[PDB]
Amino acid sequence: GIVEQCCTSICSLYQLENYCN
Amino acid sequence: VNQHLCGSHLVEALYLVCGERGFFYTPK
Ligand SMILES: COC(=O)c1ccc(O)cc1
Ligand SMILES: [Cl-]
Ligand SMILES: [Zn+2]
Repeated sequence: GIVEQCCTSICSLYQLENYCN
Repeated sequence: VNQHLCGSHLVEALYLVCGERGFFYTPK
């Protein structure tokens, strides 16, 4: 999930927080 | 684009963002 979205396009800190515990 | 090389950057990004909350990283 994080692969396709944060590798093909640049993910913000806001988008990356969705993958935290 | 290489996902394994990219994966190396995301785990560092997640470390910074998640801090103390941690995270689970499953490459598959
Ligand atoms: C240290 O920041 C990164 O390496 C990074 C890589 C991919 C992203 O989608 C976002 C940040
Ligand atoms: Cl790279
Ligand atoms: Zn690199």
